[PDB]
Amino acid sequence: WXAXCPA
Amino acid sequence: ARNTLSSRFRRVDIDEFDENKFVDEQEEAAAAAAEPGPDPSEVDGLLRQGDMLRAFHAALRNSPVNTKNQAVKERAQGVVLKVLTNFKSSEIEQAVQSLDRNGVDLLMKYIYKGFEKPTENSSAVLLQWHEKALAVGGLGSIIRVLTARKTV
Amino acid sequence: DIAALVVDNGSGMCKAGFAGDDAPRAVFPSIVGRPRHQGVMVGMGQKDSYVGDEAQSKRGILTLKYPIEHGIVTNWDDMEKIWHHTFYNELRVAPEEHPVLLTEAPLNPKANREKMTQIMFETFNTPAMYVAIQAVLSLYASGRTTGIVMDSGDGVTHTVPIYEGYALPHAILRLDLAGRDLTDYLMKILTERGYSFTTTAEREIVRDIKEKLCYVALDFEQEMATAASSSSLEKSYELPDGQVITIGNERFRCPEALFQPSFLGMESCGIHETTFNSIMKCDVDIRKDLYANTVLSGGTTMYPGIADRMQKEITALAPSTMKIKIIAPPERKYSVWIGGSILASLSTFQQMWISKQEYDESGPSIVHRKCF
Amino acid sequence: LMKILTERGYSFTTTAEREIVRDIKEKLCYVALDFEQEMATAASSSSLEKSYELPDGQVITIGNERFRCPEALFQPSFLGMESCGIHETTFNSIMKCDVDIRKDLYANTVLSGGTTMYPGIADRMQKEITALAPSTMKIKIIAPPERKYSVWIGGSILASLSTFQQMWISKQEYDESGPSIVHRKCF
Amino acid sequence: MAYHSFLVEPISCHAWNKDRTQIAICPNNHEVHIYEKSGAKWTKVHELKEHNGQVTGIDWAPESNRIVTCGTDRNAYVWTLKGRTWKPTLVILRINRAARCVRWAPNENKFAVGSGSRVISICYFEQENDWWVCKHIKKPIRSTVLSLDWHPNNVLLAAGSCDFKCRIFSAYIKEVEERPAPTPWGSKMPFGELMFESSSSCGWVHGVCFSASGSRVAWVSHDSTVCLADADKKMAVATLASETLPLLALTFITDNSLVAAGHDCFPVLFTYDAAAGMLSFGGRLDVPKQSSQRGLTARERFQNLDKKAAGLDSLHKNSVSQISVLSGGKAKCSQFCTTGMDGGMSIWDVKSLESALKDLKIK
Amino acid sequence: GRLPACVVDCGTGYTKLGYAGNTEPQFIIPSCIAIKESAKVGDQAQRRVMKGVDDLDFFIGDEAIEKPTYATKWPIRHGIVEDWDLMERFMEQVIFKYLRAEPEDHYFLLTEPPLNTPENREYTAEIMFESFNVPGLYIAVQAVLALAASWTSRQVGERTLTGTVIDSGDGVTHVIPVAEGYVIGSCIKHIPIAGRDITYFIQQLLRDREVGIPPEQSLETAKAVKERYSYVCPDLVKEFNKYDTDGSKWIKQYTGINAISKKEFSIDVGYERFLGPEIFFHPEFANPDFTQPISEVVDEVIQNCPIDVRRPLYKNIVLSGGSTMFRDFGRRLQRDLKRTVDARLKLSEELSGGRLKPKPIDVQVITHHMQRYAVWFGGSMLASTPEFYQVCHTKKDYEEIGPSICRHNPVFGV
Amino acid sequence: TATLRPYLSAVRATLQAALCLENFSSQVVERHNKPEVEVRSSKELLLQPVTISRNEKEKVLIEGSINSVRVSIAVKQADEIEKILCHKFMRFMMMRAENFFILRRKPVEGYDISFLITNFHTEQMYKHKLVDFVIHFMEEIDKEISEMKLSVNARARIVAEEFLKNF
Amino acid sequence: MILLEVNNRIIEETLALKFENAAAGNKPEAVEVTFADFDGVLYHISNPNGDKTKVMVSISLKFYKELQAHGADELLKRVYGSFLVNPESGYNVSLLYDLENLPASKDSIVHQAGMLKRNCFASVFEKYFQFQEEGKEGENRAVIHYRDDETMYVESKKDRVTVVFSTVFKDDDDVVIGKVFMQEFKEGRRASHTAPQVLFSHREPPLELKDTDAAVGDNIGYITFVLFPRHTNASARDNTINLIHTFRDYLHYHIKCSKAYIHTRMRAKTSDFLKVLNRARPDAEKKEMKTITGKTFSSR
Ligand SMILES: Nc1ncnc2c1ncn2[C@@H]1O[C@H](COP(=O)(O)OP(=O)(O)O)[C@@H](O)[C@H]1O
Ligand SMILES: Nc1ncnc2c1ncn2[C@@H]1O[C@H](COP(=O)(O)OP(=O)(O)O)[C@@H](O)[C@H]1O
Ligand SMILES: [Mg+2]
Ligand SMILES: [Mg+2]
Repeated sequence: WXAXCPA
Repeated sequence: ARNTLSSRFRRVDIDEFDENKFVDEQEEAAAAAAEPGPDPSEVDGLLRQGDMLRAFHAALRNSPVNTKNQAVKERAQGVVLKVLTNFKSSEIEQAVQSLDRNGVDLLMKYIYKGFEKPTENSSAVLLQWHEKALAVGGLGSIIRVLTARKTV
Repeated sequence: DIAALVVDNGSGMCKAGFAGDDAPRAVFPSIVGRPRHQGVMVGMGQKDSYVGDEAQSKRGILTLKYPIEHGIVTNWDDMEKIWHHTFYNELRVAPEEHPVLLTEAPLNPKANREKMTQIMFETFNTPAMYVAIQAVLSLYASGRTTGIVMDSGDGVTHTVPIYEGYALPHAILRLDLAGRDLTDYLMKILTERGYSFTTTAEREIVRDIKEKLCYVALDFEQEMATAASSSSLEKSYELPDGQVITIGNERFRCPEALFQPSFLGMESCGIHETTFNSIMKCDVDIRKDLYANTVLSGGTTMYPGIADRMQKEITALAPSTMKIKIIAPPERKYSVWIGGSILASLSTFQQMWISKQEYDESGPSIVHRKCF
Repeated sequence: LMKILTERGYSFTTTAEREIVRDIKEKLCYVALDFEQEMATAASSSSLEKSYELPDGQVITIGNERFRCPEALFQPSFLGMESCGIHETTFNSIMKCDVDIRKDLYANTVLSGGTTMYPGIADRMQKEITALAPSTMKIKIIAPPERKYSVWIGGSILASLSTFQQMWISKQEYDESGPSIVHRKCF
Repeated sequence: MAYHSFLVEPISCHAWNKDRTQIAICPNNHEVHIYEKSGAKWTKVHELKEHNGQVTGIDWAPESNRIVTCGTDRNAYVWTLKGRTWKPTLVILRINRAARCVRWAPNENKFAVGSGSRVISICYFEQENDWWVCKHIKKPIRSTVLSLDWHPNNVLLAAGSCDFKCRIFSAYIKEVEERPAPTPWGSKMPFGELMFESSSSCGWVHGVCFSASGSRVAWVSHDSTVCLADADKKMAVATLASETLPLLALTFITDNSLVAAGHDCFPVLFTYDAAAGMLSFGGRLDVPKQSSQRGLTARERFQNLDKKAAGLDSLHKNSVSQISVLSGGKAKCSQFCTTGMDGGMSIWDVKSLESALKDLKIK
Repeated sequence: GRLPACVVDCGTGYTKLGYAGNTEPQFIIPSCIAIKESAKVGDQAQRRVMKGVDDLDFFIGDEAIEKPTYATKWPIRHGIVEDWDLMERFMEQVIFKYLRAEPEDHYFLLTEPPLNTPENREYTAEIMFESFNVPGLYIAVQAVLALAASWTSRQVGERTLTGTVIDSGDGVTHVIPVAEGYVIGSCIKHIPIAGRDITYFIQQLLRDREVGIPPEQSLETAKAVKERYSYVCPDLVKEFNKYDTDGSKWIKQYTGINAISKKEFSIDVGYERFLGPEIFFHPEFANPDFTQPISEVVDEVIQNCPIDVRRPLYKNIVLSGGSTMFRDFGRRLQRDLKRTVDARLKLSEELSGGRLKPKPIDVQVITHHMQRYAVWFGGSMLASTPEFYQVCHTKKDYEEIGPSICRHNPVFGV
Repeated sequence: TATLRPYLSAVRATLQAALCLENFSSQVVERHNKPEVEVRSSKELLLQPVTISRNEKEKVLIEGSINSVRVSIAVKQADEIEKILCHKFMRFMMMRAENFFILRRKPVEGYDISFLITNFHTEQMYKHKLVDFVIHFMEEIDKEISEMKLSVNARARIVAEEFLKNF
Repeated sequence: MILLEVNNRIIEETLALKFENAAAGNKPEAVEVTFADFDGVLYHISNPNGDKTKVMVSISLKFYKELQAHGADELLKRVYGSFLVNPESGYNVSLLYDLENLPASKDSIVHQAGMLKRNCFASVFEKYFQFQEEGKEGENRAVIHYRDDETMYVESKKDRVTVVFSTVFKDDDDVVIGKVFMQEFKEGRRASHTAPQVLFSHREPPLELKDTDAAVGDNIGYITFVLFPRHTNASARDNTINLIHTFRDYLHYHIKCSKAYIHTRMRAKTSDFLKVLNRARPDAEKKEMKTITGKTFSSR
């Protein structure tokens, strides 16, 4: 992901 | 340096006006009495009826393989292409195996003349036709296509 | 004949094939490998990067990277290479001759599918494409029109209830907890025995171990006591160098994380509670139909005895008058693709593609209007 | 060998006789498959002694020494060194590589140099590595009978390749960069 | 029976002497190389260097032991063996383009040179001046003359051309021989007459050959077709269209059977049925040989792993370009020699070939 | 409005950058490129593929010699570009970093030696027209622009359009006779012996005799010895004798700095004071293929031009390029040429019968204020006129005909 | 690939129906030996030019003769980026047209690439290997151009990241 | 070089040379140097009326009118002090250095003289930075014609500064590669946790350009930067101005280096195809060993 978690 | 004299005498190509050049003969009977080739009406009648093998054979019944007229040749080519590109992909082997050696040597010409002006799916079926006709006739058919002097 | 391509393109394993078949034509790990040394031998295979099975074979001298992470594409320069290897090397078919059917997990960034469409149209020039949700394809493969799918994909878990073909987009649940997290957890807990796996080439070995020896426990505490009291539950595996390892208690602690994310330091709830909550999110008058049509999917639900554990947990959660029936076909590993080979082959679907000219008119944002 | 030949009674001490000792080594010495068994054998019967003629008519007879010279390769504690033998060195070198390639290395061990031309060194190396490698790895010691010239033979193969013309250090390239170019053009 | 590769470059043409102990070949350059059979191996004995361009036709007169060579320098030479060296006598062809083929007459009194100047040159001797002179047959020809073969009566001459036609001219020279006897081709035979002209209009004619009795003329086309015109049947044409690549050479091993070769690299056999007037594919003469593979060394493995990151099942690895009859004449042949564009020279045998294949019957 | 055309004279040992209309090049950098090179195996076209954006990690000019961890490559050898990847990168930093020109608003005037193969011109056109997209290009011969650089230092009323230009640069020495403004191309001479051959000869001399020169600077020293203590001798053996009998005066000392430990080394400059430039009047000293002095080559050049333009060509022999900045070079050249000419004239008079004594042919060698960059200024003239925009190859011409538009130059006919 | 299989089979079967070449000296000039399909001097040594097309815009034109064959290939070009890349790639192929002995420094007008196989190339080099080279080019050119396109995309992304990182 | 630089090299070189010649005490020589820069800017360093003691550096820009507006010379004046004089006829801005009144530390004035174009741009741009800092909504929004067919629409609000580049490339190849280089420009915000919101559009112009004369059309691309008060504060606005100033030129530069990049891969693939052809040449049976030059070996 972009915010929260990686991906 | 550069040339300040007239060199325009080099542009004239006299070789196209030669008198010992090769001219392709044609028979006097084949030049006087032209063969109209296949009858398109019979072909459309046999196609509407729904018989594919007999329409195929009627497309290869007689061909302008002796005339010099472009219109009859183009029309016969159009009719035989209309027959070839409308078969089911399954009945091609059966139609090919129902031809003599000359039938295959002419079908290969009608194939190689259908690649030059293709449509959305004409070539995708002419390639299968070529596959079967080459399986039957071999490279000799392609060579009799290349070394022909009158195109159909 | 000319038929649409179906490319699953999961998070851990890319599966591609032709529509109208009952098995994917090509299946290979979606990894990209690049060498980390310098060749010294003249003329011996000096090429930029290996992809797919070739990378798995030569994994000793490469560093492997996964393009898709948690169901999200995080490296497009590698996803493009993956799709290129799928088209020109695995299927060996031109991309601009067949429509394509891609898959995506639900509740995903819109930029993901927008870039998917942009890549499929600008780069590969496919005449049509479509991006369907994975759980819907799994249900299509199951052969019914009502039920709750629980696609525990390798990269991502998600549940999507469907009733009479009417998906309920307010009861869909997604949990970023799947095969790769279990692989990392196994790598973390294998150190207790003394086996140390750090590099990616070793993570592949750990995945091969997980995919072979691990199993889910019907009752965790009972199995723990049994493994502690008796050395009758240990298994032996031979690494690809001759070494032999023996794993016991660890076997059922790796997949147990699915039912207890607290092991992985997550606040989330197990997949059983996820499915139960996704069911209770629906209106009451259909819940029974879901209780009796729970469907599993994904390569992470292939663990032995997972149907029993799921049924027991849900029966303990749900009321005592509803019939719980965990539908777990023995072919689930490919269901997501199988349904694809069905959906792309239907005759009432050929008007739902995203034609090339539609994209050329309306930009890549048309995927939100066409694809559900 | 010059050191251990004294205990028999022969003394080679000048740099011209070191050549004689080298000839004795490369004509008589060999590697014992089982060191202790061969020691107990040659120390209990005169069936391993060989006689060599010096370039002045003298004949010497060496027994136990024959396999004691090359044995130093497999346990340098004889020379007062701490490093491991050549077999353990090769095994360590293999074990330093990643786990996915070791099986391919075990079956492709290659010997070279004229010091690996001792009779029965391939069998010794195989028997020693097999004791250090897991019981499922197949150990192949690819020792061709042209091992002494191998380093040169590979060179002629390399310098005859087409792409090798793009790996030269051209005289022009040196005239402008001095000797520091070899570290850039040759690893 | 054997195969010998003289060089890696093509062989333009070859010729044998009377006792088939010496061969004259073209190494694909200006020189003519005469090799001699010494036991089992060949050894080059003579080099004839007078031409400016590469030779394209060599012919060896058996009875007189005189070689004739025509090349792309528009010249012809007659080599005679003086003592130990071959000395050339220049012939004035008066052509303005490259010559293509040369053939001695059966009686060795004249020879025919077909050239690319759309003429045929019938050269003979003038002992009044020691002068090699030539007359021209140029009327119905419209292209290069590719192949020649003489009638056994020393007059008629079969010529194939690039104008798709095979013709039978009359090369009667009224100053070296008597008026010839009437043949089934025609009774009027003045110099330059046209006795027969095929009806084909497709494909060039690479090779023509008269029968052993001079009553049949066969030829091969680039159209893959092999044809035979019979003179005892009102000059009737029997054609056979093959399904392989074209042919380049042919010969008459019997009065009924032909041995052709070409861009396939293996000899094939055809048969003629006079009771029906139709050719029949007798079949491939060579038995497909299995070429042994060789293990690669390390120097060659890396040499072809760096540089480049047999397919053919016959003796020749390139197309066969010339077939001659070694021993037995054309009435009952027993050995025929083939030379192709791979520098090889295959001495075949009819008995061994008929023995190896029992599905092979020679009419 | 129009912006001034960019002039880029790319020579083997030095490149002169500027905007047309000025008096001197805005930049004079070394024609070298520093790129990251390591120990790799494989072809050159294969190890040049850089992943990511690593192909822009390079420097050119003065900033490429300072870099001690980069490898310095010279793309141009003997005036002929032997490497086109490095040349394209060099051109792109020349345009986008030094000139700061937007290559779509400026006509470009590049240069070339006489015997540049046509494929080099086609590749240059492909680069400037398809990669940089210049609206027009013009590839002029190098020495013909050097003639219009001697007019700024000669008195009014004697600035002629006729003369023999001798351009001796780092990699090539060519002789071009211009008459009335028309390049007599079929008489141009071209010799690949130039400054860098002198620098190799001098370093080989120093390395056979001297000690203490750091290897990594053995070239950098042979340039400071060549462009400082070098002169021309009227006689060779007499100079060897003058150095042998009175070495205490003719032998100089050169003191340089070892740029690793900053210590100082000292060497003795002896015979290489006069043996360096002598490869101009004895080209066999550096390349055993050529054996003809430069005076004889100039005499052949002038004696091949039309007859009635031979006498003015002898009067305006203009030197150009750096390698002609050797003390008393023009003097020895003019002395040899005057010897040849006077001998020929006396022979013609003797053969005539001895009735007429013709006018002695005036021979003059013109050294001027602009020699080091005489080419570029010439370009800065040609690319500042209106007629310039009528002789360039417009972008339309390339888009229509292709790179073969740039295939012809005034050295060969048709 | 497997979508070009019948098209490539037809092209290969037409290639070894031509390429049956022979030595031939010119007729319209004294001693020159020139490829008869390039000069087009004599109309009797020229076979029919056969076209093999997979669709409207991908084709092979084969022009035979007695001592030469000219094979022109019109490659697939889907959009403008593929057109630019195909042009540049064919151009970088022409640049080395003496290492490719059967290549042609300029393509026939209307076609993307052109090979010219005379008789010396079939006498001094393997014929079936030349056929294999042509068919391998036709197999792999689309794949290589697609990889070029992906490389351009990656370069664009890296440039964007290198700019937007400094803010 | 990845990022384009903002300082001109010719100005710095010429002025440093003149200042070294003046500081050493040599008599001043004439100077007349005209040149150009990116975006059609024209520089001219000369002497006023043959006065060899004064050097005047003049610059002609494309945003001619936006710099003449009131308040568009605050930065220029602030940075250049007494060097700023009346423009030379035909040019737009002009500095005048007296070679006899040069202050000490001649490096600073030359470092600020090489950035004349950057300072003329930042002077007409900090107006909106201030309009946003002072907490006023609806301040003046304009269109800087920084080129001749492309525009930069600047707008300042209470909480942001919107910059919309309307850009179009001249060559067809450049247009085709620029479509890609601009489509892939939103994938840059994954390289930093703090990057201005970037929006790309070529279907239709944004709603900011519906009351203004910024260049619009069906061949133009629109790139919108939304600079927030963390990119336009009084400490990080220099970098922001540099980047917004050199954005278009940087994109053009990298579009033109993409081709020299692709050429290497094309050469590699050409060699790879040559290696497939090489399987047709029959390996020789014996080769004659030659020398580095190519002459006969002359020995075994
Ligand atoms: N029989 C099995 N038991 C346990 N885990 C498995 C089994 N088979 C596969 N897996 C794991 O599950 C994942 C396979 O899921 P898959 O169907 O490939 O979905 P995706 O396409 O998202 O990878 C892999 O990460 C693999 O390690
Ligand atoms: N004053 C000088 N004396 C002798 N040689 C010089 C002098 N100046 C330059 N050179 C030599 O000339 C070459 C550079 O001159 P230049 O005209 O720039 O050549 P190019 O233009 O081909 O680079 C260098 O090799 C340098 O050593
Ligand atoms: Mg999946
Ligand atoms: Mg120069």
